[PDB]
Amino acid sequence: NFNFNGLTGTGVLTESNKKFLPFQQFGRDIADTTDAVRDPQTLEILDIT
Amino acid sequence: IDGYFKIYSKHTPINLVRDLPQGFSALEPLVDLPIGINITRFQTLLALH
Repeated sequence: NFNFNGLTGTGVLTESNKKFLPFQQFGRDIADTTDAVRDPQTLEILDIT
Repeated sequence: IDGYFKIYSKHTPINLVRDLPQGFSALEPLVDLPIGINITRFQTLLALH
């Protein structure tokens, strides 16, 4: 049950190959639902599920 | 606006004498900066010798 920089959500955090633009914060999906996130303390692209 | 004045950029080849082609130009945000203060107007800058 995760909170990232105030973003809260509950999911399965995994490694992911999708590549953000640097300034970006949340990845999303067709449903606007949160999909991918970036770990602030070390930048890495985490999926959700 | 919303405290973020964001800059975008691109670099493209053009063979035409002056004006622009029919192609699409995608501009990524360079930096999203806390600016806050509004600007009434502007002018460009130059390099002469």
